[PDB]
This record gives sequence, C-alpha cells and structure tokens, in this order.
Amino acid sequence: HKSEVAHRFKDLGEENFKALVLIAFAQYLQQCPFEDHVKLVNEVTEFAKTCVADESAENCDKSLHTLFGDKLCTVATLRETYGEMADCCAKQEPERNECFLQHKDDNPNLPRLVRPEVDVMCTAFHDNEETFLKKYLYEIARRHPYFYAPELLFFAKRYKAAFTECCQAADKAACLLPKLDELRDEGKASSAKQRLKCASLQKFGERAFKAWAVARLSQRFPKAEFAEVSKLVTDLTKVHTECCHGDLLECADDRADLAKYICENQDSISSKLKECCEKPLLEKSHCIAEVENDEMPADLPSLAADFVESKDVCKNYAEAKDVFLGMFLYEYARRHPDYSVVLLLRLAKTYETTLEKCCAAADPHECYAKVFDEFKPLVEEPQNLIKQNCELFEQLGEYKFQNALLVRYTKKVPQMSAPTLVEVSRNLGKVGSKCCKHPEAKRMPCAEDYLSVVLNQLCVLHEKTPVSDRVTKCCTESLVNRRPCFSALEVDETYVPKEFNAGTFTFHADICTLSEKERQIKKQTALVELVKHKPKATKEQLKAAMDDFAAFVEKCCKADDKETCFAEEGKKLVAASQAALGL
Amino acid sequence: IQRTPKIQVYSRHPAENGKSNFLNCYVSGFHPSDIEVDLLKNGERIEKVEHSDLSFSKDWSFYLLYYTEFTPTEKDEYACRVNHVTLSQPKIVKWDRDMH
Amino acid sequence: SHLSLLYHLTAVSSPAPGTPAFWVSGWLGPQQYLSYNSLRGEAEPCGAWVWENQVSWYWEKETTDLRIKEKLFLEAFKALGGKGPYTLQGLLGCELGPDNTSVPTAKFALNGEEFMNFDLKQGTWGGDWPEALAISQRWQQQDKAANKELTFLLFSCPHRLREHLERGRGNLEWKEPPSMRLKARPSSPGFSVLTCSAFSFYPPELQLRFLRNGLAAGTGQGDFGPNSDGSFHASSSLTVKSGDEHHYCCIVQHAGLAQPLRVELES
Repeated sequence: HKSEVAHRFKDLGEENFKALVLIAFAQYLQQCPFEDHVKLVNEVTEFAKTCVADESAENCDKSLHTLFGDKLCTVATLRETYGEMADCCAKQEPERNECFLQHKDDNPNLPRLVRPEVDVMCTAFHDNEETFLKKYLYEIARRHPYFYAPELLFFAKRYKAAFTECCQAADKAACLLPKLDELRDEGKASSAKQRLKCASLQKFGERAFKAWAVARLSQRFPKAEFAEVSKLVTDLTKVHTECCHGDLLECADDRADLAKYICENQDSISSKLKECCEKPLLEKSHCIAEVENDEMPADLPSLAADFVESKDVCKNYAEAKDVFLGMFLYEYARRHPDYSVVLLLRLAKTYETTLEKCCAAADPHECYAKVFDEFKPLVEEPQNLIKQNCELFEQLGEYKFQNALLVRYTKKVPQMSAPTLVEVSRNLGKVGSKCCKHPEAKRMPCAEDYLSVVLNQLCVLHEKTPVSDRVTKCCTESLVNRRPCFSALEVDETYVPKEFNAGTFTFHADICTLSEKERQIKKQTALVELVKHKPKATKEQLKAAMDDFAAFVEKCCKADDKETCFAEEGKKLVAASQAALGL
Repeated sequence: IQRTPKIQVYSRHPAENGKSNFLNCYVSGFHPSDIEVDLLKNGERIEKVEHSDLSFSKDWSFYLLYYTEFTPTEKDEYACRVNHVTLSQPKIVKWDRDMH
Repeated sequence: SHLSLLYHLTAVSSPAPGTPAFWVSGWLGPQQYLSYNSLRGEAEPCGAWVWENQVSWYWEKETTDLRIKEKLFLEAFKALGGKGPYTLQGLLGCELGPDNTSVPTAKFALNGEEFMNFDLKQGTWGGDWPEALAISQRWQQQDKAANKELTFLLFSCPHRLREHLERGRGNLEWKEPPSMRLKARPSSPGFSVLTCSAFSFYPPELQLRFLRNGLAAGTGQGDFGPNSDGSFHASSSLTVKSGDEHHYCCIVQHAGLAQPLRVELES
C-alpha cells in the first residue's frame, strides 16, 4: 500500500475512521477546544479521501503520525495554551510522537461533567445528533487519554442507542439515566484497566504484558492448547501496543482482525463464543472480551508431574525459560479461574526465582521439591489484608473507612499534598463497596485487581512529579509486587514534621457556608495536616484533635464577628491540637 | 547596596488591659537580608515569638514580620529591638499603644 | 484591579547555619499562598490556602518547579567567584489582563540592585553588568533551563493563577472591615497628637482622613503594615493644638464598610 491513510480509511470505513481520528486528537491535545478538533479531523478525512481516489497523490505516502502530528501542531505551538506540547511540535517524527505520548495528561484539570436535564440532552441530541455524539467522544477521550479507543466506539454506539430509545419514551429520565450510569461506570472500569495495560507495555515491556495475557486468556479459554493461547497473546499484544502508542487506526483494524480470527476458530478456543460471533463488529469484539469462561478439561493432572517431579524440569527451563514459565502460567491459570491474575503472576515469579537458584545447585530436584509450598503464604497474605480491611469497612462505614486509609497513606507518603492524599484515600476506599460486599471467596481477587489499577494510577502520576523515593521504589521495582510493596510501607520516619505556629489553623468565614461534602473535605484536609505535624500520632490523639477542630468551627461559625472569632480562636486550636497530639 | 531597616510596632487588635492579643514588630526596607529581631517585655527578651517568611518589595528591599502573643497591662512596657549591618548599635522601638 | 501571581525568590551565598540558602514566597495579589525553602525542600500552602479546594498534584508540581529554580540560583554563585557574600533575588510571575491575556514578569537583582531579566521573546537571560553576563551564560548553557522558564512563565503561572481564582474565591474575596480607634496624647508643650488606628482589615486599600466642622482637616502622617494572617494595620497621626483635640474626628474608607465610618475620640 502506497498510502497508509488510504489503507486504514478503506479498512475501517469513514464513520469509524473519523471517530477514531477525533479520539486521537482529543487524547493528544486534551486542552484543545471541541470545535478546533472537529475542524482538523474533517480536514484529515477529506485528505484521506483523496488518497483513496489516488494513493499516489501528494503526501498520501506520509506516515499517520506525520499527518496527524502536523495537524496538531498547527495549534499546539502556542506555549501559552499547550505548555510543553509546543516543544513536541519543535521535533520531527518519530521523536515528536514520543514527546506527545510523554505529555498525555493523566490528571487533566477539566470541569466536572454535570449532566443537564434529560429533556435538554434529548433536545441537543435531536437538534444535531452527530455533533452530540462527537462531543461525547471528545469529552471522554480528553479526560481519559488512554481510553481503549475501539471500545470507546462501542460506548458511543450504546450511548446513541440509549438516547434513540429513551428520548421517545414516556418517562425519559427513568429510561435514560440508568443506562447512562451503567455506561459511565463501565467506562471508568475500562479506562482504569487499559491504563494498566499501557503502563505494563510502556514501562515494563512486552514480556510483562504477555505474562498477564497468557494468565488471563488461560482462565477464559482453559481448553485451548498453549500454542493457541500464545498465538492469541501475540495478536493481542500488538493491538494494545498500537493503541497505547497512539496508533489508534491500526489498533482498531487489528482488533477487528483478531475478533474475526477468533470467530473463525471457535473450536480451538472456546465453546462460549457462538452468540458473540453472530453480532455486528463492535458488539462482537466487546462480547468476545467479556464472554464467560469455558469449562476446564474434566480431569487435569497435578502440575507436580511436569514442573516439580519430572527429571527434565531444569532442562526445559534453560532451553526456553519464558516459554516454560508461560506454560507454567497457562497450566496454573486454566486450573484456577477464580484467582486474580496478578497473584498468579506472583506465583510464576516465585517459581522462576526458585528455578533460577536451584537449577545451579547440587541436586536441583531436592532444592525445589517443596516449591509449591512457597505459594501458600502468597495466597494467605492478600486474604488476611482484605479480611482486615473489610472488617474495618463494615465497622466504620464509607467515610470513616476512607479517613482511616487517609491516615494510613499520609503516614506512608507524607511528602504528598493533602489533595493528592484525599484523592488516593477516596480511590482506595471504594474497594470497600466494590469488593467487601461480594461473597467471601471473591473478595480477595476483586481487591487485588482493583488495587492494581488504583496504585497504577498513583504511580503514573507520581512518575511525572515524584515526591517520595519509597513510592518511586514501589512503582518501578516490579509491577506484580506493587500492592504488597505499598502495604508493607510503615510510617515514614525520614519526613520532617510540620511545625505548629500561630497560623496553622487560619480560616475565613466562607467555610461556614459550605455543603458538608465540602465540609467533609475540609475535615479530611485537617486530618492530613495533623498527621503531618506528628506522623506517629495514634487514632486517639487524632480523634481528640479533630474533635477540637470541629468545636472550633462550630464556635466561630455562630459568632457575631466571624473573622474576628477565627483570628482569636485559631491559635487556641493550635495549642489544643499540640496537647492532643502530645506535641 | 545597603539599606537601613524601618521598624514599626503595633498590635493586631486594639489593646485592652488583661485581654490576650498579638504584638507585631514589622521591619522593612532593609538590605542585606541578615537581620536580628527581638521582642521585649519590660526590657527582657520574649522567647515565644514567631515570624512570617522573609520576603521583599518591588525595590528589592526585604521585610519581615515578627510577632508574639501578649496580654498587655497598664504597667507593662513592650519593645522591638533590631540589629543589622547598617546600624551602629541595636535600635529599640517602644510600643506606643496607638499614640504616635 | 489586576490579579497577579508572583514568586519572590532569594538565595544567599553564605547563610547562617540552619538557615536556608534559598527560599521562595508566592503571592496571589497581596496574600502569601506559598512557602518553599531549601532546607525543607517542599512547597507548602500558607494560611487559609491550606484549606483551598485544590486538585491532586498541584503542590507536588509547585515543589518540582521550585527545586529546579533552587539549583539554578545556587549555580549562579558558582559563575561569579569574586568573594561575596552575594544575594540573588528574582521576581517571577504573571498578571492577568483583558482578552484572556497574561503578562509575565522576570527580573533579578544582585546585592539589592536590579541587574538581569528573562527575555521571553528570545528565550534568554540578559543584562549588562559582567555579573549578569556570567550568570545568564551559566543558566543559558544549562540544558533545558531556558525552556522550563518559558513554560513556567507563559503557561504554568497563568494556569495556576486561573486555578486559584476558581478554587480560592473565598480567600480572594475575603472582606474584613477595620476596627477603629482615635486616641490623643500630649506632644510638645501646646501641642497634642491625634492618632487614628485601623486594626485587622482586609483588603489592604484603606484611607484615613481627619475632619473638623464637617470639613477636611488633613490626612495626617500615616503608616501601614501586615498582621501575621495577611490582614493589615494602619494609622495616621495629626498634630493639633492642646485643648483642641475634641474638635476632630477621623473618617475611614474601606471596601469592608458599607459607607465611610466616622470615628470619635475616646477619653
């Protein structure tokens, strides 16, 4: 093909092509206004059409990143608006693309998305359906710059279908808002999972991602042979490498080929695919990704035979170490569909470490004969953790559970700012309502899986503006041990505590007028600040000081001269807080 | 260049005998930034003083607010005492109780 | 009027031990919102800004940028040799304008005298003294330094400024009217001094004037200073003849008052 842009336009069709190009622009240039992006996207698409008519026409041979980068840099050279993105525009491909990817903002400071009334949304939809759907893609993509782009196409199709049906219903809001809430929740989950895929591929590499994919596909397709899993994993690694590198047109095209491959080879993969493989393209790919696990083979041997007992263990390992560990992961994972994949990966890493040491040793079989015993604690630690946290959660309820995690993470990472710690503790605390409500047996896998994406979100942000060396170590050492690494963090004794002074509690009257979700964040911020004045403070010390804080606020917000009360009482709270903390 | 400090002493709230308050010693317009400030009660140095961050004005001269919690009484005399390279001897400014 | 975010940076070549070689105060108009020094190494909120409804990583980003400036300021002393001591100050910041504009400031002073600026059109530091030449070269020759200064001034400062307008409106629109006192004391024989005092007010703009018989008697001689919380103090003094003290009152104008307030002598 003498024109990649023509090739992708042909493979994908104009509707998906334009939607993916808009996603790409919105994810690279998240601060750019909607109307500017639609203009650029439309220019790109008309150009693409001239290349389809004539792949030899001028510039039809250029790489997608050359064409798309050039469009973006017509507006992103303005440092006032786009910051360091202006320096990316100073470079050429391929350096330019990597620079844009480095500057994708995982924490864009963008307005909360307030749903208008349903009647108003339905009128906007009816008044201009295409623009309405493009705005949807744009707002989600720019807030989630690694959202899995081909799946976002399917979200948009469902979003359109919800409006089509519900805007003509008798009770519009009761048809529509449940559907929009389900999509929004699904989207948050999808986005978090994809961010971890991209982090694995970009920071840890293809082997790390493939280990993940082998484990996960082996759970879902336990009757597939290892060679078939390996083929699917290779296919899927290219799809996600391309999406995570910003190659969205290629990603979508390759994802469609993978879904067709799967649907044409169901008998080698799984018996659960028939219905998925009868749907149209986007529903098909979505259905394949969500389908339920096949039943595992009826009578599997123990793994002892091949990975413990057999005489050639170290022989097979040394001639193809990652293939042998892959087969270990495939055999272990297909037998344990209810395990979290990251735990499976820790088992495979333990096994690897044991074979690395023992196959050098005098009598390997005796050095590694008890290797499977090493797995028992790896399962037990996570289960105790989530047991403790769910008990705490059920005792305390949502807000106080968050406050306990806020204290724990301030003690671990006091170099973070209060807003960061509040947000971390909020995200961690959702593990409460997401996982502690499940049956006992499903609580630990849910929690390991959810914590992996929460910690990864913290890690990708910390990497750009690091403030704790201990966080940097936990984030960069080994992906699969991140959660245990963070759990083991004790109070950071290197942190120099903040000193109390007459202005430690300086407030204005504006706090007396707030909504007590706003007042809740003030209290949480205060709890962070107290810990920072005494990292080793006890729960009793903290409760005493926060009770003082709350009485101080109630006193001054009733007062005739509020600013004066705050000036006169702030320093009294300082003295009482010091005492409460033992100084 | 060198610049001599200006020194002002005043309370944060209007003083009333026996009522807790704060006394400020505001030192401004000086260069270089090395400076020594004590607040005094009946000629004795007060330990429990704090200060805002040393900062500077558009003309690049430095300023510094020292302050201390205090409970004035009829008989007590308060002062601010400043030393700086530009001064032959420490300069003492007495709190004037808002009567200049 | 115009809202400004300005950073006051200072470095000294020979700090007393246990005092910072480098320190920064950051100001939203007349309010200090930010403190940073080289001994602690983190940027922190000040005063009521501790409670600002701020976004995650805001403060970590302030810390990141100020650590970079710390290193530059201390390198400048290496590019001078001489003997010293040296004091190097910088005023770096942004001011908001009409059509969604921002006007940056970037000036530096050595031992109390302005000697250098950053030219944003050229992306260079310059000045005319030999000391300006040495320092501007040392920073210019440091990989990426000028580039980060461009972003700091043209992008980050105005975006920080706009963030605080949104999220810190309670702090910026604080109003505290002054508490007022008018007192007299004998001065020289035949004279008394009248002092009109304004305590604990915000914002800082305030006018004091004296009246007699309903008519302007004079402004008197005034002074002005901060309290620890960013409120302010002011006073003005007028010399009058002994026995005439009671003929005078003081009038104060301040945004925290619905109208000018007349203030009478207390005995």
